[PDB]
Amino acid sequence: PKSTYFSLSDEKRNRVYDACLNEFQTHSFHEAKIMHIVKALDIPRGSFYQYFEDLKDAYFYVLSQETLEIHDLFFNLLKDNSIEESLDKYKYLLLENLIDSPQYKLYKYRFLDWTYELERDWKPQSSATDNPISQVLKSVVHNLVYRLFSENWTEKTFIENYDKEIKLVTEGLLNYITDRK
Amino acid sequence: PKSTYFSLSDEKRNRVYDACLNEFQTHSFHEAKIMHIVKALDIPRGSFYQYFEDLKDAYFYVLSQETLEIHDLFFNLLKDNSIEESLDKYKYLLLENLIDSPQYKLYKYRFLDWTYELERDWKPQSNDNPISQVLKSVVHNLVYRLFSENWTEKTFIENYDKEIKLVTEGLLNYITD
Repeated sequence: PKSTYFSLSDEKRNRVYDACLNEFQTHSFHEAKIMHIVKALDIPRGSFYQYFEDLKDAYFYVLSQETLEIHDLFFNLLKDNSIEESLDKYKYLLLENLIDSPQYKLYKYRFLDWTYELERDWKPQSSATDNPISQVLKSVVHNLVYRLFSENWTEKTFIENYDKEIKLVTEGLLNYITDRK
Repeated sequence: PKSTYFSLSDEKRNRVYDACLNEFQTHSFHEAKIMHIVKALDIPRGSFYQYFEDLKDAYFYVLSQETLEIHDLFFNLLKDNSIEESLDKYKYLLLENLIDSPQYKLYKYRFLDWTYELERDWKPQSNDNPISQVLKSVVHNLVYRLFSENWTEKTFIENYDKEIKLVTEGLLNYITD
């Protein structure tokens, strides 16, 4: 946001923030409109810009205030756990953060409706942080999660698929094939 | 499209199709505006709707005529090759069809700017066990980076080599050497 959002009442500022948060719970970035946020607050459109550069600013701020990087979970897990242990724990961490939490809808949009522009501009702060390992992991997990949201999966069909595919990655395609013959 | 588009004389129909095509070579489906295509044909806006149900109709039509499903290429390799043979040739096939191609920009948009609405409604002219899922994820990501980071053929080939090798050897094997 701008300095002009930050020096607001710890009461007044929450009115506008929460106002945004609702739109973003109801719309993907593309579906979301400055109009809705602004009419919700009952304040002229131009006043929106006293706080944000554009809708994207508020989007990324809300996102940064309500959501974490899925893979940060796994990296932190890696401290006290080996790779495999971390992998088997990660699935549950994913379910806890993605499904049962107030940020469900946020994430649903974060994963089903995410374009190049968003991808390109989104950056988060990092106390523990392009190598092939994390590329493969991220792809397979993000795909699984994509299917969790796009197919309204139950925790058990998620854990089932997750188990299969992650097992494949860790044991490797060659193993997985000669195991089943 | 609509019947009204197919019963169009060759010259005409080709004019329309090319206007569309040209729009989609320049714009993501979200950027593509039905108005641009219509202005470039010098026809009013509601004429588009003689030929298409919406922009999406035209989009999908152009994709079905100009592009392929990259994973179809791979399966096709499998029918006559072993799994790792297939994997190794795949990268080259991928390059051939995605890059040295007139449809390059089309693909670029297909990978950089897809939406759930798009993915849901998209039905091409061709199962999902874990193999094809994992392979598909890893590869689409590789290709995403190929397009978004303007990778050389060699850069793609390098990253692909590494990551597919991880997948076939498997994580644990890969990291212990």
